[PDB]
Amino acid sequence: RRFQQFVDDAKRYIQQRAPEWTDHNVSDPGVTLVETVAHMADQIVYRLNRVPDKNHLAFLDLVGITLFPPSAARTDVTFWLSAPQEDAILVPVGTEVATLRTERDEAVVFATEQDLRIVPCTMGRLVTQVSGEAVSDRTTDLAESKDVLCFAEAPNPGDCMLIGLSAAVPDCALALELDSRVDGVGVDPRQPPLVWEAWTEDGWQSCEVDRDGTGGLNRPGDVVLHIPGGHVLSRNGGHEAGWIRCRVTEPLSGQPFYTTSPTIRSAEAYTIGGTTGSIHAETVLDEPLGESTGLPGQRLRLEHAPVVAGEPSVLLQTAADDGWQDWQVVPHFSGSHPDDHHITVDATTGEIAFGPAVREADGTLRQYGAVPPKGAVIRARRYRTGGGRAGNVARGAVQVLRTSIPYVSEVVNREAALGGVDGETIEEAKLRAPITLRAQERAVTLRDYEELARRAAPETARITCLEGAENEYGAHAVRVLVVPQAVPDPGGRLRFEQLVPGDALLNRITRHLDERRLIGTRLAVGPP
Amino acid sequence: ASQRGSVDGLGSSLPIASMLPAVFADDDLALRFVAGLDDVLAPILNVLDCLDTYFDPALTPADFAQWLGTWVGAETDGTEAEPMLRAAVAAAARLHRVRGTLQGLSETVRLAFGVAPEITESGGATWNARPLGPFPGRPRPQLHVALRLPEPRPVDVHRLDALVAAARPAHMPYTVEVT
Amino acid sequence: TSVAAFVGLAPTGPLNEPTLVTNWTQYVAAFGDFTGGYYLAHSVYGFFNNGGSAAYVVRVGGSAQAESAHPGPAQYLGDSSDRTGFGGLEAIDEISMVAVPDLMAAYQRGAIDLEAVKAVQLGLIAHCELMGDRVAIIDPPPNQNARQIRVWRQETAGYDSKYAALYYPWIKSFDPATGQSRLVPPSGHVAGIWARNDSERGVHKAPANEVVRGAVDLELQITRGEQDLLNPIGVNCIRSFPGRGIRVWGARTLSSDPAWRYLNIRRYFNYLEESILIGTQWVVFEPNDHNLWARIRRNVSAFLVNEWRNGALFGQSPDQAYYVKCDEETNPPESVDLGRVVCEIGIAPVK
Amino acid sequence: EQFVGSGWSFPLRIGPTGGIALVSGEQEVEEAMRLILATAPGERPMRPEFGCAIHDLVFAPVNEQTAGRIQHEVYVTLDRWEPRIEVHDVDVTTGEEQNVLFIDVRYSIRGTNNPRSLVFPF
Repeated sequence: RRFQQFVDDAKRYIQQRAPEWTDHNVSDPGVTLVETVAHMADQIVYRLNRVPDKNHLAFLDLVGITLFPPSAARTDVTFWLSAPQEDAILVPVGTEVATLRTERDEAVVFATEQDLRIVPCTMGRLVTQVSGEAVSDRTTDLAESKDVLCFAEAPNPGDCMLIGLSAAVPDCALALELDSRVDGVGVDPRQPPLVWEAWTEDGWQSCEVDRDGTGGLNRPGDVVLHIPGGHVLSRNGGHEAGWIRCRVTEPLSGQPFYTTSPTIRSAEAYTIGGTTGSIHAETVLDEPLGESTGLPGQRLRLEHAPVVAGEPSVLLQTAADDGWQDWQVVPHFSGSHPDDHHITVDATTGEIAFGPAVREADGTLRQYGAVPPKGAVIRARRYRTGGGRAGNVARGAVQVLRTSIPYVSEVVNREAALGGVDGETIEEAKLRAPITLRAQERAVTLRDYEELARRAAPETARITCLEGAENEYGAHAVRVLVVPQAVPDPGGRLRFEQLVPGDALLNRITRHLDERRLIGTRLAVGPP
Repeated sequence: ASQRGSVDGLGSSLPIASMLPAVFADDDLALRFVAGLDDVLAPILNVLDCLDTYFDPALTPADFAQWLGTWVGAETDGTEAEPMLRAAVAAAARLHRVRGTLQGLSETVRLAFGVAPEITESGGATWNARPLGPFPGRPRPQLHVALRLPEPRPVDVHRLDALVAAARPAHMPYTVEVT
Repeated sequence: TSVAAFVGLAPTGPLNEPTLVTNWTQYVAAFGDFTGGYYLAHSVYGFFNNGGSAAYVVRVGGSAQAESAHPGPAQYLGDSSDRTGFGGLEAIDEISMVAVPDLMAAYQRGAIDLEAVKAVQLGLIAHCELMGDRVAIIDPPPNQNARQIRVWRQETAGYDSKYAALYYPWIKSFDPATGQSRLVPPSGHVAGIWARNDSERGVHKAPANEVVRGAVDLELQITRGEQDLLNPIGVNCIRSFPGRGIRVWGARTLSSDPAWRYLNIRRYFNYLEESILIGTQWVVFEPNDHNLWARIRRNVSAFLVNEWRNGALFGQSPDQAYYVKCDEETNPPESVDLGRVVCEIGIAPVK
Repeated sequence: EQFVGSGWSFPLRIGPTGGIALVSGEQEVEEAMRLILATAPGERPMRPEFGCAIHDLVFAPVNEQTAGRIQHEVYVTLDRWEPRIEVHDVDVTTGEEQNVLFIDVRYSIRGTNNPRSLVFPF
């Protein structure tokens, strides 16, 4: 707008030769050079006029604006294995899977959030079943061969096939063999749309298919399934194992079932892999930053992505006579004593502040936070990157697991990344201030009262606020009329029941408008 | 005045000697003399550095804290304690975003005394699907403020009386009760 | 005259076969690009970026015994199998310079003891001292600190050979793929300078005071006063002169013999000795008699005089440049087979 | 030293997160060269003069007379349409038998002055 100018160029400072003091009549190559090597004033003056970008971040805190913190992306990492032998903790928490490394800088690398365990799950009991035929305490339908009737050779809704699962580990992959004696017309495996199940403690839960030998068993197939959580079969018999269910859905016009289903002869269950979600994260060690100047207010930058939030993840080690001095990160400086060791870190960028000095009145130089002595080496022991948009990895891209700690191999995710969001820059937040600083938030006049309801419920066709007139109780309160949307039929007539609004819709309006109401005003909603 | 003079024993991010040419750096008196001039420019460079802290109310000196209070609706009249001022200026901008609401009156008195209040008012929120259903709410306006202070010196009532005067939206009567 | 030799780990490509490359794209087609953090990929890139159209690379390690005597930081002579260790370079007779980039990546990763890495460098020196033409470039422990490298040279290694060059401070090179500064030894980059020299000013000029282009920053900057306790003892240095970029300072070989201190003289002689023996190939032919000994003297003289023509010799006139003697005096009648001896001279040192 | 900019590669591909790949730096100049030399001075009617006119020197006798005209054909085209590059010689050679002509252009972006040779990676 009307900004003062604070520039007086460098040459004008040498202008004050002032040869009017005794005898100093000399020229450039004299050792009067101190007249010039104090040109730093030109560097100083140029620093005054510039208003730093970091300054904007200070007064977004002053006017109650919160900066945007960056997030990360969560995927569905799926393991694989070919030697199912026992059970143990094969995945320490934070096991890192990685994408392919090529000319695109550095590959994005994930990190598991839990601990994954493999279990060589065996079977329980195979039982004959058809629609309307419960188990009725039957277990040995295939314990000694002789086959078991598959849906009585007639698959209809309500049918199921009964096989136990020794453990039903929540995050593993099961490989079921389906040896069926072929009878009748052969069919494509995709043609019968059968649905799996697990009988979770909360009830029946779905499952997906990743192999051809699951239904339409023209040849003895090998079902592969990823276990959807932990479960136990309905124990009526002699096997407390997990549950499987080859429930058949309705007969589709293009996907019909067939009579005379093949009869199961032999079967066995194996574990091949396990699936666990992961967050975009990494752990960097030994990132030296350089040497400290021993002056207050030092700022250091890390040449990597924003540090992921969590436990203090920026461990600063400082060289000292006794060895390495570790700095614990703290929130905003506040009351930090000179004796204490404290630092400030930025979540959304690599800028790391330090102890800022301040010359108060009388020049006490009240310093908040300690300062490393000159010449000390500073290195980052621990550093947890991972946040940012560059985690929206394409489907089935991650293919290598880091450090190959167990005997695992072939770790490939199945579903694309959820998608993280990059944190806002200072420049971006410079545009947010004029808008979000004056978004009403008071509900004073009629226009705001009708407008605020629309923001809470964007789906309302008509809203209007009318004050309760005199001779009416409620302390001069106001009434709000709400018209829910509705299509008035192709017949041109609208039912009265469509005009009433839903209870949740009315509650949602009331809950939001209760906070922003002015003191001592009552509101009620409902159709006129 | 403020006596914002030079400070002994402070370094500079731009040593005068470090800008000197080579060979010139070999001298003894010149190295010590030119380092002496650092004593005059020592705090200016500290000032130009770490300027953000010189603008954060939680850290900035007392003088600017009141001055920064001018940027917003701080209303720092009568506060002669530095720590009391520290919270007021930083939290002032968040108050005006909800000034006049139930939380705003409660928080402001909470800010000025450190304890949460007990307030009852002639208002509320309600909803009913009955067409043209009557709306409840006290028939007459009334605002009440109650404070559970541990040490009720007989001056907080006027302070509560003065403070709540601005919080109330010039609409309804009020009364002040202090433990 | 300028072609270089490199020994290090690099993913894929032929193992222990000294292939020939002439361009950076030729390299990447064989042994990847910067993958795995191997130092050979960076070192070659600095060499290619710093001039030098020829380069020989001996891949020994592999992507992952990642590092050992022969596998990894190769040190074995390979029993002269022409396919293993430094013996692969034996059947070349073209390489004029050798370097060991990966030799000390093991030191940083802890897979090789300091006393173990001393021997392999010495083994490399024995290789240069054998072929008699190539020159090896040696690199010091990382983060060695100025006051401690002087101790290291005179106590740990103490090579004292006329075919070794040492360059103390490492280089914070710039990787164009990621734009991230990384620390690398200067073995590859310095070799680039030696390639520019011959192709821009001849072998005469000592390879120094040239921009180490490809560099960004230097760890452990050295001041001039500290350098004068380093340069005379036989250690070069790299310094950041204000306004002139990064330059190589010092051209002293790793030898204590006062007559072979300077680098260019050794660089000159290897070029000089290899020039004539390529020329005067009268061997297992032309009857040894009083006639041939006169023929040799004229043939050598007709070359050195031409060498004085391009400078690089002293005397104001050819007669005061060299001094040849291949008469009957040097060949006694007893020397029936071990005959045909001769002497020669050349000198033009540097500052 | 000279600014190089950024633009999509010749063989365009999805990339790491989807969308479209994007490459800059020393690699980008190579892609622009691949486009310029491969296409004939046609097939792009709105811009006729673009595209190196190399087909007029097919089926010439194997002489340095035709090997010299191609040496000059590249120079004008490699300079007119790609100004962010400085060209360092071309090399016509019959590297296989004596019935083919290979061109080995050596280039170096201005100021950076690191020599490279275009390779045509298939």
